Amino acid sequence: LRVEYYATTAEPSCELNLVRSGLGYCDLVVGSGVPAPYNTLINVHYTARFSDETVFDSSYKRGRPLTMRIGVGKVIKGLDQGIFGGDGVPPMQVGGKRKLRIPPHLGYGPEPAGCFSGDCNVPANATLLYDVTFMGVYSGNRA
Amino acid sequence: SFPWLTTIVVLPIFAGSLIFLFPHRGNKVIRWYTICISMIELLLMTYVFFYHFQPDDPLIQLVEDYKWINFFDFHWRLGIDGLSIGPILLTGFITTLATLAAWPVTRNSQLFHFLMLAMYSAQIGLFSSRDLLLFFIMWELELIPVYLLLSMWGGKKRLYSATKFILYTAGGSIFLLMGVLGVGLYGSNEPTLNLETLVNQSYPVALEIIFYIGFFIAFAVKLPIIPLHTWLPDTHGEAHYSTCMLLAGILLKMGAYGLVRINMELLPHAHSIFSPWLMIIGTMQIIYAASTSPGQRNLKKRIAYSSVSHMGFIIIGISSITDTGLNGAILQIISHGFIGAALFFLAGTSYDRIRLVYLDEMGGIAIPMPKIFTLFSSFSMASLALPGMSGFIAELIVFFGLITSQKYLLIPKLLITFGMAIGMILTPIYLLSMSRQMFYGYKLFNISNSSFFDSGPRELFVSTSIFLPVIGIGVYPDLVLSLSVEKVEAILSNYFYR
Amino acid sequence: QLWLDGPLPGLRPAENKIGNEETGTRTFLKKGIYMANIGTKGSALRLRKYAFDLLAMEDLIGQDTLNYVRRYLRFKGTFMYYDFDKVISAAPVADKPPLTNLANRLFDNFEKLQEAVKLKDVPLTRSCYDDTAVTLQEVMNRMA
Amino acid sequence: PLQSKVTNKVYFDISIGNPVGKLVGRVVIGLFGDDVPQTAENFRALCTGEKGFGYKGSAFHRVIKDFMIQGGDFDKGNGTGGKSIYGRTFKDENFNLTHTGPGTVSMANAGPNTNGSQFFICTVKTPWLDNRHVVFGQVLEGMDIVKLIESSETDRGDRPKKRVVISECGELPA
Amino acid sequence: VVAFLSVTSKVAASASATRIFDIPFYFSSNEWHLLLEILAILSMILGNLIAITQTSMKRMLAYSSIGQIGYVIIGIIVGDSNDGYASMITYMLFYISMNLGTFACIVLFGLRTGTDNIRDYAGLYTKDPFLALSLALCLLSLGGLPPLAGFFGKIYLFWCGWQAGLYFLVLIGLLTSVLSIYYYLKIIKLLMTGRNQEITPHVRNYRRSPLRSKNSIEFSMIVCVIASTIPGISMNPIITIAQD
Ligand SMILES: CC1=C(/C=C/C(C)=C/C=C/C(C)=C/C=C\C=C(C)\C=C\C=C(C)\C=C\C2=C(C)CCCC2(C)C)C(C)(C)CCC1
Repeated sequence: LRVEYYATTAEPSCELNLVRSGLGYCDLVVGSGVPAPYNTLINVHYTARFSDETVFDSSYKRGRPLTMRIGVGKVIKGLDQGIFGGDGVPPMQVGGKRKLRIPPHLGYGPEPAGCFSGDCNVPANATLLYDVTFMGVYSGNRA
Repeated sequence: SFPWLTTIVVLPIFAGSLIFLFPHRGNKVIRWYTICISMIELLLMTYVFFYHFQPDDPLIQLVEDYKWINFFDFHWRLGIDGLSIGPILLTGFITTLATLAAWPVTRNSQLFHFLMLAMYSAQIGLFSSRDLLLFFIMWELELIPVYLLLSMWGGKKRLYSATKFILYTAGGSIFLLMGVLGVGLYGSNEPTLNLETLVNQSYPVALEIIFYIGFFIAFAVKLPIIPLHTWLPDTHGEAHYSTCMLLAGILLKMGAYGLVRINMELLPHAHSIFSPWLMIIGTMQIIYAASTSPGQRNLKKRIAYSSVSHMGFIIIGISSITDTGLNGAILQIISHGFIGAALFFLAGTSYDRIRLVYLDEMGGIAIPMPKIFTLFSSFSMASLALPGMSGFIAELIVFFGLITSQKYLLIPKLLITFGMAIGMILTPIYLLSMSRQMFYGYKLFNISNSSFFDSGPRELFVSTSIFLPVIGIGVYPDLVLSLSVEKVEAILSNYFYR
Repeated sequence: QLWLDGPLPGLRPAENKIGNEETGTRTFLKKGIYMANIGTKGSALRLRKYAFDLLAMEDLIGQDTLNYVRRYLRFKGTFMYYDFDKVISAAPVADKPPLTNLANRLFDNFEKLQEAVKLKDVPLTRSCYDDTAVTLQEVMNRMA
Repeated sequence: PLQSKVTNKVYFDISIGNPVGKLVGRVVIGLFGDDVPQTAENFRALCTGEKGFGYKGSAFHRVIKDFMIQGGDFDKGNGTGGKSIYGRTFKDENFNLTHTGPGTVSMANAGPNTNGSQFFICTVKTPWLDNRHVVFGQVLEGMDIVKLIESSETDRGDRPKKRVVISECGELPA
Repeated sequence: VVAFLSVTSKVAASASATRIFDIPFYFSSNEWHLLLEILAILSMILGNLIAITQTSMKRMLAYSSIGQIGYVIIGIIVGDSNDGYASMITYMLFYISMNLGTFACIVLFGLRTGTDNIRDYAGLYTKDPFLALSLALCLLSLGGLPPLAGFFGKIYLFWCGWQAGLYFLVLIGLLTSVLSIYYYLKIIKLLMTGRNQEITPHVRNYRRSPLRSKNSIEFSMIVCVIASTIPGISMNPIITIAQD
């Protein structure tokens, strides 16, 4: 409901490789770098859309890639399985671009998230779509 | 190959930094070392002008480019042309003669002569700077020396004058810095501050107008333009006469030099927009200062307002878009640098004997002091635009540049030509009155004032050595104009259809 | 109207074909020179007077004063160029071809003199100025 | 070739620099008003500025090299602003037009029926954006300026380091 | 201790502010940008205006510090793109030498004299020309006077501000720098009074003594820095734009 309007061009489509956990993924670009290391901070770029292809979040909106500690459950389960891998999902490599279809049980579940002041950011039982792009492993110094 | 301009800029301040190694007392060794440095520097500029400056070349000469800061693309860049060599020679001449005339100074002579050499270096660095930020740095490098000279060797109201001067100059120079930032960051790829590549830059009309205003506020604070002139009367009236040489002969011309080099050359479209409004301002400045001068009882304040009046002809020659007008502006720059410095010097030397300020109590000075009377009368005649002097030919060439101008049509060309004419009716009205209130009449003076009271050999030499170029230029003006007839034409070459 | 708004007008092209064939204008012309408007009679008088002024330029020719020769040549050349244009434009139709030919020869002599001055060659300057001198004498004889 | 005839013509004046950009050229865009009337009318009205708000002073806030330049955000300049002349958003007209190659000017939207004031010019063939973005124009002159905008250095996001600002936008009659 | 808290507290707090506004608070830049702009404009305006009405040297240096901190805040405000954090340092490095020299001179003057009022600084040039020269150089560097470190530091701070389009911040900084000359010149005006009647007995009985003392070495490592770093402002930034 509380969707911030962000105008972004779409990404190329795919055939989704569904797995046992219900996640769907494709390799738009296979990265040539190191795979996503366990218990490490990584910077990725993502464009999170709802169903019906309406974008509600984007790291391009904030101007810099998001840094998260991957592999230790600091994000939703769908994002962790898409990025770090496991359960039939190969880990993403540096420079890789991957589409993700997170089902509601792998996302925020039947409970809305970000609820305050008469509205919520994410509705209940919402399938999310993520165009994630592994920018790299976090380093203290940029070039 | 040899860095001539870098050596010329560096030598006075570097030599004055070593003036504190002297353990001697008094002022003899300090003043003789300072005059040695000044004369060596003067001979160096004479060699440069004689052997490496070509007046027929409209391009930049003796250029030197050393990259100092990479982030601003900022270079120690030096170069001379027909516009700059005249002010450079005038700076050297007037600064050497001001060092010579500052010889009775026995209180803090070391710091005084160090500040004089620093002023030498800063003025020369400004007049030979081809980088915008270097121009701004050399512009700023005189706030402290003039402040110290005023506050430590000035008159009765020296401290208020120094505070007003430094605050006014900082207030103008922050607008100067904003203009520098705006012009130097307009580059689409990388910032640039070299004047050679900035002379071909194209701006939109509004942005060019804004940059012109930013530079013009500073150049109207420094070069006295109504109503940004209020620092000048109390600054020049309550300053040392040796410092008054540099203030009224060199530092005033820096605003005009910046107007030609930046406002007239780098931004021609905005200058063409602003010049007709500058003409009226210059004419009203002439009338306003020539009317303020009779209202001043103080002698030095009257001379300062006379300097403000004489700056109006420079403003007119700037705003009249002709080669003749710019040549007249340069000639008036040189003439005023030769006239105002000598007038202030004579006023200070006369006050050192009479010890009176207001003109209504200084009668009969011609009886004990006839030579200073003669020099004062001659330099007043030079101020009076009398023929045989540089002032008359400068004003005449400015008049010709207005009459021959193609931008204005008939009626304004009349109402301005009449305008300055009223000025040369008002210019006698106070000046001779000044003399009539300063030398004419009879007063009974002391017997001790009969001998060892007039100007000595040093003051006579200073006044004669500044008076001789006035006659030499009033007889043959092309002793100066031939140095800058070519370059001025190049400056005008951007004001016509292309 | 009080003052011009745009850039100042440049060299107005002559309407009597007295310019160079390839360029349409002469090299010695200078922009920004004030020419007083008198008329055909005043232009003829100024033409003769300034031809005499340029024939007064023997003394200025020297190894050290070629720049002043060039400056005086450009000044007077612009003046006589536009005066010649004015007097040809108001001449009778029978007298226009000889006046145009004389002006063309005089301005070619002006270009040759300026070219000789530019290379700082003194005998070449003297010879070109002698040709210019006979042309200027012809000009005053025609326009007396 | 052009997919449809040009009804209305619009043009941009592109300035690149910091803090005040220097003009680099003119970009001329022909609008396909016959097939997409509302979108072309919106783009023309934003170019002219008849409604009060327009593209004058706006910036190209998202540049991806060899893919696309994107701008039209006069409100906030980061991609979260921009209003159409009808309302904040208006419905996607139809998708008969195709991203046929370089110079294609199409609408950037958050999703279906969420077109606003933000547009993007493609520099290569983008066959994956069809049936999802409303193509409404073709760049006729100034494609070198578009490629110059594309070659701008970008930050960690996609904003150009030097602000590519539309100095003056309008119509060129023909 | 107050010199330490003048130089050490601002460095650590500047580092914490840079690492707490950029790393965990980049998503809400439009809010803390406004907060820092208000915090800086008010700082320069109300730190340079009150400093010109001060009769105590340490309090005047306090208002001086709360004025100069607003110049450094512009480096956070512009961000890392248009240099920015590279202009925080290369000015804080300047500011350290400026303040430590202008506090070392105060330390020596108070120890040999026993006072803090500005009116007792009259005639120090006649007694100790070296101390007066050093204090004047430190104060003129504090005012951004041309051949000294503060001037180049301020133009470096303002170049990035103009490059980022912050005309209001740079204009307020320049106006407050103009206001910031009357003080740092008032002390010098006192220092160059030759009037024996206006000279306080605090400096009349002043013994410089024929020994060097440690503070002289410590501020000779400083006064020669605030003046001779003015050519070396190309070596410093290439160590400060290298960080990111
Ligand atoms: C610009 C310049 C300059 C130059 C100048 C010149 C070039 C000069 C010349 C001059 C000349 C070439 C001259 C001639 C001649 C002269 C004469 C011949 C004179 C005479 C006089 C007499 C005899 C006397 C006088 C007097 C006096 C002294 C004072 C008082 C009064 C009387 C008047 C009496 C210089 C270098 C300075 C530097 C700066 C710049």
